[PDB]
Amino acid sequence: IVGGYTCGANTVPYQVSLNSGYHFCGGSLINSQWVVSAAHCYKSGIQVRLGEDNINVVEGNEQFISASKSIVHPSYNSNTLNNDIMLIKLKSAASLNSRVASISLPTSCASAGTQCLISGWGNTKSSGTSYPDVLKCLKAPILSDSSCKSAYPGQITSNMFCAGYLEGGKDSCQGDSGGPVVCSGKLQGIVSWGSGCAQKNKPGVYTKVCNYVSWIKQTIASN
Ligand SMILES: [Ca+2]
Repeated sequence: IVGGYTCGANTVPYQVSLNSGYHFCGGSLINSQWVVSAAHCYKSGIQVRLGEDNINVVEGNEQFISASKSIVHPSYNSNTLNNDIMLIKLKSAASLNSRVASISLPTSCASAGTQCLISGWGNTKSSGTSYPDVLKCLKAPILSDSSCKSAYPGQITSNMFCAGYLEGGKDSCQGDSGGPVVCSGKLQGIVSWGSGCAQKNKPGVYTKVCNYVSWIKQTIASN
């Protein structure tokens, strides 16, 4: 997250860290044994880490649970990043409390102008690299489909939406991928891509979760 703020320990209870010996992506807990992330974050040997703040220090609220299976969206295109979404089932159900809790799925799509909370342990610099140990937060507005498409000609599909600013200075970044974009208490987006980080006229692009609700629910019901 570039230009964000320190969230505060466990103030984003649904935020998960995907660990394969190190943190490589974020994710969102949607129920006691399922996590939603980005398909481009796929890899084997995944351990889900819940209740995390500083990812390099055991602080007392962590729950480390290995994944039993990963399900990348049937139509995921890694070249265009269309349908950049995947589900991860936990080997054992997580213990849900106030510091570790699931986030509700949308009943309707979010609109341009709505403010959302984006979070993750990704890079905090637009130029150079600096990994935060604690969770960073960013409050940003959904941008119109028009400005999004104008910023990325021929690249934005109906399964994508931009959030942030055309001005730059504030955006999600490498390492935040797979993470949550929450608006009005609902998971509306997944950190997906963008050209660099927080650069002018290159806002963040997110997976439009509302389009996948049916698929998410159905998949869960049979797995
Ligand atoms: Ca920790």
